[PDB]
Amino acid sequence: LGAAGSTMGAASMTLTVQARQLLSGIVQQQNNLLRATVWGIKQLQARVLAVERYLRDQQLLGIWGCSGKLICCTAVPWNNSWSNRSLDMIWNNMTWIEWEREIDNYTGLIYNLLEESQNQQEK
Amino acid sequence: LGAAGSTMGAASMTLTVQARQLLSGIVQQQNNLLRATVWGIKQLQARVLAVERYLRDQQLLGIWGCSGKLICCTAVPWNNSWSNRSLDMIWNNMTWIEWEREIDNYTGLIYNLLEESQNQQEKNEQELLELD
Amino acid sequence: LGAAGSTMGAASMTLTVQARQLLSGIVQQQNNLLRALTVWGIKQLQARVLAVERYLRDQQLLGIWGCSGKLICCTAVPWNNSWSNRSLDMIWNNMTWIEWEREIDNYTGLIYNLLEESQN
Amino acid sequence: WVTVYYGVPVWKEATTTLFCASDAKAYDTEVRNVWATHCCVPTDPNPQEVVLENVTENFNMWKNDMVEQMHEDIISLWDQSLKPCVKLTPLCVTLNCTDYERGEIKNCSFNITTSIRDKVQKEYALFYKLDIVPINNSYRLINCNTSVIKQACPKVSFEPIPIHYCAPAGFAILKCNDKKFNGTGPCTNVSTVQCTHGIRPVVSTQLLLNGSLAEKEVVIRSQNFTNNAKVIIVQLNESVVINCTRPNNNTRKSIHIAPGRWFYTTGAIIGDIRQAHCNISRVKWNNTLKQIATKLREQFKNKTIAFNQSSGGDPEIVMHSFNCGGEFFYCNTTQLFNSTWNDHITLPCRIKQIINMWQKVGKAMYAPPIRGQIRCSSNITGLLLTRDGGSNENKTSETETFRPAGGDMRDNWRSELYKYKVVKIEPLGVAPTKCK
Amino acid sequence: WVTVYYGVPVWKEATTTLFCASDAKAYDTEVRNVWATHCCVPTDPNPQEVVLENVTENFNMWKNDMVEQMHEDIISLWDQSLKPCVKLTPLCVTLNCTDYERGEIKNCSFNITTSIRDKVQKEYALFYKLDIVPINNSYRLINCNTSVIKQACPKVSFEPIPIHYCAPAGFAILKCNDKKFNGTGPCTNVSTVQCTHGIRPVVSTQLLLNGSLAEKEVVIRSQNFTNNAKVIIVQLNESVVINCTRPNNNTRKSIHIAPGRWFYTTGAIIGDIRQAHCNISRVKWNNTLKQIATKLREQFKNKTIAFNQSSGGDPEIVMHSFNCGGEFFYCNTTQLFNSTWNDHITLPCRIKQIINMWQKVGKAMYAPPIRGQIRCSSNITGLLLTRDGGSNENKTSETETFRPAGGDMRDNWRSELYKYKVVKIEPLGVAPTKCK
Amino acid sequence: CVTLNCTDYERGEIKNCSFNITTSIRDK
Ligand SMILES: *[C@@H]1O[C@H](CO)[C@@H](O[C@@H]2O[C@H](CO)[C@@H](O[C@@H]3O[C@H](CO[C@H]4O[C@H](CO[C@H]5O[C@H](CO)[C@@H](O)[C@H](O)[C@@H]5O)[C@@H](O)[C@H](O[C@H]5O[C@H](CO)[C@@H](O)[C@H](O)[C@@H]5O)[C@@H]4O)[C@@H](O)[C@H](O[C@H]4O[C@H](CO)[C@@H](O)[C@H](O)[C@@H]4O)[C@@H]3O)[C@H](O)[C@H]2NC(C)=O)[C@H](O)[C@H]1NC(C)=O
Ligand SMILES: *[C@@H]1O[C@H](CO)[C@@H](O[C@@H]2O[C@H](CO)[C@@H](O[C@@H]3O[C@H](CO[C@H]4O[C@H](CO[C@H]5O[C@H](CO)[C@@H](O)[C@H](O)[C@@H]5O)[C@@H](O)[C@H](O[C@H]5O[C@H](CO)[C@@H](O)[C@H](O)[C@@H]5O)[C@@H]4O)[C@@H](O)[C@H](O[C@H]4O[C@H](CO)[C@@H](O)[C@H](O)[C@@H]4O)[C@@H]3O)[C@H](O)[C@H]2NC(C)=O)[C@H](O)[C@H]1NC(C)=O
Ligand SMILES: *[C@@H]1O[C@H](CO)[C@@H](O[C@@H]2O[C@H](CO)[C@@H](O[C@@H]3O[C@H](CO)[C@@H](O)[C@H](O)[C@@H]3O)[C@H](O)[C@H]2NC(C)=O)[C@H](O)[C@H]1NC(C)=O
Ligand SMILES: *[C@@H]1O[C@H](CO)[C@@H](O[C@@H]2O[C@H](CO)[C@@H](O)[C@H](O)[C@H]2NC(C)=O)[C@H](O)[C@H]1NC(C)=O
Ligand SMILES: *[C@@H]1O[C@H](CO)[C@@H](O[C@@H]2O[C@H](CO)[C@@H](O)[C@H](O)[C@H]2NC(C)=O)[C@H](O)[C@H]1NC(C)=O
Ligand SMILES: *[C@@H]1O[C@H](CO)[C@@H](O)[C@H](O)[C@H]1NC(C)=O
Ligand SMILES: *[C@@H]1O[C@H](CO)[C@@H](O)[C@H](O)[C@H]1NC(C)=O
Ligand SMILES: *[C@@H]1O[C@H](CO)[C@@H](O)[C@H](O)[C@H]1NC(C)=O
Ligand SMILES: *[C@@H]1O[C@H](CO)[C@@H](O)[C@H](O)[C@H]1NC(C)=O
Ligand SMILES: *[C@@H]1O[C@H](CO)[C@@H](O)[C@H](O)[C@H]1NC(C)=O
Ligand SMILES: *[C@@H]1O[C@H](CO)[C@@H](O)[C@H](O)[C@H]1NC(C)=O
Ligand SMILES: *[C@@H]1O[C@H](CO)[C@@H](O)[C@H](O)[C@H]1NC(C)=O
Ligand SMILES: *[C@@H]1O[C@H](CO)[C@@H](O)[C@H](O)[C@H]1NC(C)=O
Ligand SMILES: *[C@@H]1O[C@H](CO)[C@@H](O)[C@H](O)[C@H]1NC(C)=O
Ligand SMILES: *[C@@H]1O[C@H](CO)[C@@H](O)[C@H](O)[C@H]1NC(C)=O
Ligand SMILES: *[C@@H]1O[C@H](CO)[C@@H](O)[C@H](O)[C@H]1NC(C)=O
Ligand SMILES: *[C@@H]1O[C@H](CO)[C@@H](O)[C@H](O)[C@H]1NC(C)=O
Ligand SMILES: *[C@@H]1O[C@H](CO)[C@@H](O)[C@H](O)[C@H]1NC(C)=O
Ligand SMILES: *[C@@H]1O[C@H](CO)[C@@H](O)[C@H](O)[C@H]1NC(C)=O
Repeated sequence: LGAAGSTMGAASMTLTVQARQLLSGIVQQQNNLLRATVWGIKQLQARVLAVERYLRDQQLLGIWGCSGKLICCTAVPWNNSWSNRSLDMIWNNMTWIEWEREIDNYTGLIYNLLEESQNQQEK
Repeated sequence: LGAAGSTMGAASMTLTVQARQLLSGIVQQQNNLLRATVWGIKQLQARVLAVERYLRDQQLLGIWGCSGKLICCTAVPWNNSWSNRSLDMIWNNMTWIEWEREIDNYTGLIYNLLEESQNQQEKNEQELLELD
Repeated sequence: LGAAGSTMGAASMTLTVQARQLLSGIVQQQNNLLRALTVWGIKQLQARVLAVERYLRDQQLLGIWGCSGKLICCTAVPWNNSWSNRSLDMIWNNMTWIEWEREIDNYTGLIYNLLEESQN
Repeated sequence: WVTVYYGVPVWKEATTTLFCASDAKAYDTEVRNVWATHCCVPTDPNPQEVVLENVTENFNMWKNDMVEQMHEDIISLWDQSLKPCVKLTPLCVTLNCTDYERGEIKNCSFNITTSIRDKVQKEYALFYKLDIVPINNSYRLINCNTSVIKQACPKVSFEPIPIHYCAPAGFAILKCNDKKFNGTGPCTNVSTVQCTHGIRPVVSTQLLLNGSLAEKEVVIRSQNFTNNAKVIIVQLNESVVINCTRPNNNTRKSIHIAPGRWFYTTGAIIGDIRQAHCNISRVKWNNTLKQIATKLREQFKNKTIAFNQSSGGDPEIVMHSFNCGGEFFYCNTTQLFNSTWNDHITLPCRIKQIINMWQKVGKAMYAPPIRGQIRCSSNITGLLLTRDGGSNENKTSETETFRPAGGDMRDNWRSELYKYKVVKIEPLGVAPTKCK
Repeated sequence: WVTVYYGVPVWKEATTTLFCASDAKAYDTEVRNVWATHCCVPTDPNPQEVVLENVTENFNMWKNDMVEQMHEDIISLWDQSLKPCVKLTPLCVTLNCTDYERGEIKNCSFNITTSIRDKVQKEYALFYKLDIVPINNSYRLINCNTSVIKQACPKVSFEPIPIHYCAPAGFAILKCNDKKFNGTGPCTNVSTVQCTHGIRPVVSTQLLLNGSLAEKEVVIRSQNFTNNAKVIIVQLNESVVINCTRPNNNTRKSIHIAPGRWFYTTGAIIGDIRQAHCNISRVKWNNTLKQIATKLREQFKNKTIAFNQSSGGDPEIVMHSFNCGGEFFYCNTTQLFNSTWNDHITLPCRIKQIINMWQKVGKAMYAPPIRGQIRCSSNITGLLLTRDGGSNENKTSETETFRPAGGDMRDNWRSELYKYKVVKIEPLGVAPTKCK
Repeated sequence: CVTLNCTDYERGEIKNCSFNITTSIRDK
């Protein structure tokens, strides 16, 4: 689960394998069953939130029409107002961390546009 | 959020995009608002209930083969003893609420038939087709 | 959870029903609706959280195998007779299906990832 | 080829919470009975049950975890209920007693904890001899030297109601719905139920009260007849009715001992004083003896069967401990278990108020007195018996002897929960085929 | 065009609930460690570490939330542990104390009224001077006037054990492996781990005990070296070995304070009375200060450095206050830090039994005797120091004077835990491409 | 919750009461 400093191209190549490990379960197999009053309530809160995060990612991808897939090509065009950089430099000079920070303030917008454009697919 | 004073036909013309707002509301946004045994255990219980309800609906769409679908058509015929009305009365005179109430008594029958056929008889047929 | 045919439902007759899969992730909702004191309350809440977690773990595994949308899923993995075998008629006409657990839990326990990683 | 299926009807042993149940009886002022705190919706009328054809399962009742769960549920509920009630340690002071049925009732004078307002006051209360220990007529409460005695809250009922146990999602209860099941092994008419039948959480040492009845005839169900250190749990056919009375007309006093702490005690007895007793009448339990005769061959070969006396010396074990009302009876069962067979009667009863429940040494409960004239009746449904272990003899006895025995409260419930086993469902699995 | 990628290796800063981990020692000696909640998971055998090439991260030890979490966790555990133990309020009665180095240990007699019989029982015990306050030479226990004193429970050990912190699933811990990291800033050679190294939750006020060592040199870290109000954490690259003992051959007495509880005090002392002294090798200590002064000269103006003694009159600040076995030692360190750098050691100690642990005022903890001759040893791995600074005088000093410092007890953890940072993984994002 | 001896200070709207303290610390 390394190559964090690698470029987006390098890190996304074979994203799927890396993703299977990340997505083997949030807790993998229920903390690989290794872990199977206040301490108790704090842990229930932690476990519930882990479940919500899992489901939220799956739900959002499903809304966008990306299910059973890790990489999805959508109906929303890139707006240069979000970022106006050469396609090549973001993919081979920038890392994913740098990229996510670069467009962090457009996250809500892009996601909202994806839900509207992906929902409007006849269905 | 919706209307529901409209007839089934009119209301459903936008189901493609009304849906995926109701769905979104179940998991997204509220959980950002909430990032803060009176108002303790109760909130934890509320979160758990929302998850349980969500999964129930997704599981049924899955068992009936409507995976990722908002509108899905299957092989189970309508039994005319249920709401023995014309198609137009059902779709253009009645609203969704009125409709669900009229056939509330047949929900179990409909769901059992959907499970027996879709993805059940249908998947035994697929195992046979994939034998070659 | 009627389990009709749980024992000797041929094996193949069990598979014409598969109707008990709608209970573990659903009946809990009904139980909570009927209910709608930490001495019992925390333990009961833990039980609810666990039931959800177990459900999801099985769904995640079916997802990795490429079986999440199916109740019956044929994968591209040959059965390995060195673990266990008998004729298919015995397998399909007389269900127990526990003789396979030690070996399969490792064979398919590993293959689910190998299969998908090397699928194409 | 490997095919994976997700609705496979298989299961494994598992443990969990069993929710709770009640009959949703109105609380009827007072308080909700402690058992009525089990605020679970009553099992729907006509509970679901499905018979599973061809199912064989091993219902080893001696390893049944539901017994342990019921045990924990009772201990826990009682402690939570007594926890916030009045402490009686201010009453451990020396008392001056004047001895007023052979001195069973004493009139004892308090010198210290006599007034809430500051005063050198004197005060009196009546006590039963069993709770008073000698230290001229200088006495203290029996458990003060080691324990903290609390008064049960006068408003709280601990009276049993039937309670059903239910399975959480992902679990099922397998019922051994068969005839003459001996407690272990197969019973091949297994049904799955959503919940158990109701069982009243009654605790009564030697004679089990208000249980289910044997079907057809009496069964023995021991764990191992050749193991001398084992209990035999006998379920009786039909039933025996027992009538218990404490024929005394009391009054109540309320003494303010510490701020907000009131001690509820007995004031005076109106009319004559009489010994408590229980009536059993001409019971011929010869069919139990015949079941013993069937198992007699294992139990030292064919021998004369005797039940001549209750022993061990400890009243908690020796006498029948019976909960009639808010008061506890200790009855001498020697008049029932006296006869021997080849192959109205009364039990005098004593009354006790300080109960060392479940031998939780260091703590005890005080039972405040009832208003007066208590009479109750109950059904005898089973017995906890032990057999005298074999002696180091030359194999000369022609008789075997059994005695009322018990004290381990879990054996009171093994007798009802024997039909149930808890398993979890594992719907995911694979099988070989010939496809893609 | 927008393409959605899931499984993307990106993290953001986060604060979360942390998990414990510990060795499965399973001592099972009928003594539980207080660290009984430390076994939520066994220590992972063969833990992994993955170096992230070309990742630069900012670490801030002064704002580290794992340090804050450790504090909350230790306080919570202590309160849970002491909560059910016997209250010592029956002992707040007036004491009559006489002597048993003069006046260090006193023999106090008293009238205790909670004896079960509710009549006065005369009792006596030996106490150390630090726990007794004057109030005609009558005395009372030092904290009775303001708080509830509870006895630590027998069969609970408070021995520090290594504890590893682990990320919750969905989170990761980044570790700083850069050399001479120092603080508040970028770190290269960042690696990802699941669990931290073990940290022993050892509590002290001046000299840090049983910690990790610096790999190459003595390292001095501070949030601000010009702000004279900040604590300087000094990590050593070699441990100085310290021995300490309390030789009095104490024999324990037990007082029946409550029905279910016993109070433990020293009854008598056999043999001669001696001070509970500590022993530090002179050479290693002197060389350690030499190295610290050298590094301070590089950090500060390259001028003369002096180390002075403790300031203030508060025992938890001025003395070492470490926990050895079951005793609390308050050692005089003014013997140390008495030199100027321009280019065996015996420490007397006192024993105190009533501890205002964590500076809480609701309650105080009482430490029972441990039967004499207590010996322990430990490693000095670092110091908590402050620079004195001073008023704005007209260049009246060419020497920077430093003193031992203490309080807060957060630097006890920060000094080792600083290498770790918590982040959350959010593997979802988008990027431009050529698409539909 | 002990006996008070009240002397007052509409008349006795406000009661001036002499109080014996259940001792909080010293048991004297
Ligand atoms: C402990 O105390 C209990 C009381 O709490 C006491 O119980 C009695 O026990 C005796 C002996 O077993 C019973 O006697 C038998 O009665 C059989 C007939 O039962 C029916 O008729 C009863 C009387 O009817 C009158 O009253 C009714 C009132 O409503 C009226 O209509 C009628 O017209 C008539 O006037 C009736 O009470 C009984 O009711 C049942 O249901 C109620 C429901 O609420 C319940 O409360 C009752 O307890 C009872 O279950 C029913 O309708 C009779 O056939 C039988 O005789 C045959 O068998 C004997 C076996 O020995 C043979 O010898 C004989 O030759 C016959 O073949 C016998 O007479 C009596 O009914 C019980 N109940 C009462 C109230 O008295 C226990 O014995 C005490 N135990 C000890 C150890 O002390
Ligand atoms: C506080 O208390 C501690 C004790 O709790 C006390 O510790 C002593 O400290 C001194 C000074 O640091 C140590 O002395 C040094 O020892 C070096 C050799 O150490 C090894 O060999 C020891 C010898 O015994 C072995 O061999 C013999 C002969 O065959 C055999 O009979 C023995 O049974 C044994 O096998 C051995 O004891 C020692 O093991 C201890 O220490 C290790 C490491 O901490 C620990 O893991 C063990 O469990 C055990 O406790 C180890 O194996 C020696 O090289 C060194 O020499 C220096 O000086 C010479 C010049 O004289 C130079 O030429 C040389 O290069 C070095 O610079 C020195 O002699 C002593 O060993 C410690 N004692 C113990 C028991 O640990 C502290 O001093 C006390 N402090 C104060 C202030 O009082
Ligand atoms: C003070 O610091 C010193 C130096 O780090 C500590 O010494 C170390 O103690 C451990 C435990 O006894 C030694 O580990 C053992 O080594 C033997 C081989 O000799 C091996 O067989 C054992 O399984 C185990 O791994 C370690 O080697 C030793 N370090 C050195 C350099 O000698 C000392 O314990 C510390 N004191 C305190 C109180 O923590
Ligand atoms: C076991 O269950 C089966 C039904 O699943 C019962 O019914 C018979 O099953 C056999 C084996 O498949 C068939 O050949 C018969 O034709 C079935 N009977 C009928 C009337 O159709 C079977 O009786 C059950 N066995 C036991 C011991 O309970
Ligand atoms: C003792 O057993 C009797 C007989 O079984 C119980 O009384 C009746 O039980 C039958 C079922 O066998 C019911 O149909 C009747 O309605 C019951 N009658 C009454 C008055 O309850 C009786 O309740 C049991 N317990 C006691 C204390 O008598
Ligand atoms: C006990 O009560 C009797 C009542 O007759 C009285 O005479 C006697 O003095 C009392 N004893 C004490 C110790 O109070
Ligand atoms: C005990 O006897 C005395 C007379 O000696 C009487 O005044 C008192 O009321 C009696 N107490 C009780 C509880 O009956
Ligand atoms: C005290 O009681 C004993 C019997 O336990 C009796 O023998 C003795 O004489 C009594 N003493 C007095 C003074 O009444
Ligand atoms: C199995 O149980 C059902 C339900 O009680 C009963 O009707 C049936 O007769 C039983 N079958 C056998 C073989 O005992
Ligand atoms: C019961 O039998 C034993 C011998 O086994 C004998 O010692 C005892 O006295 C008898 N008790 C009664 C009440 O008959
Ligand atoms: C990336 O790593 C190389 C090789 O160690 C190093 O020379 C370079 O300076 C690093 N760049 C950054 C931004 O860390
Ligand atoms: C305190 O103890 C001494 C003996 O050591 C005794 O002489 C003195 O009277 C006692 N004082 C009080 C107030 O009890
Ligand atoms: C009484 O007070 C004087 C003056 O402080 C002191 O010397 C004397 O020792 C005191 N008495 C006792 C018993 O300590
Ligand atoms: C980075 O950390 C690893 C930890 O195993 C170490 O082996 C490696 O030498 C370190 N590299 C640098 C440049 O510090
Ligand atoms: C600690 O640092 C000093 C100064 O650089 C050095 O002389 C000494 O050898 C180092 N100690 C160890 C154990 O490496
Ligand atoms: C403490 O003084 C008392 C007298 O009040 C004496 O009996 C006791 O033995 C003394 N304690 C010790 C340990 O000498
Ligand atoms: C250490 O002992 C000296 C003795 O002269 C004293 O002045 C100093 O205050 C003591 N320090 C502490 C912290 O007790
Ligand atoms: C500590 O401060 C005092 C102040 O009076 C001074 O006399 C003494 O020399 C100082 N000691 C050191 C080591 O700086
Ligand atoms: C209350 O009464 C006391 C005497 O009991 C008196 O000293 C005090 O001044 C009174 N308080 C007021 C407010 O008058």
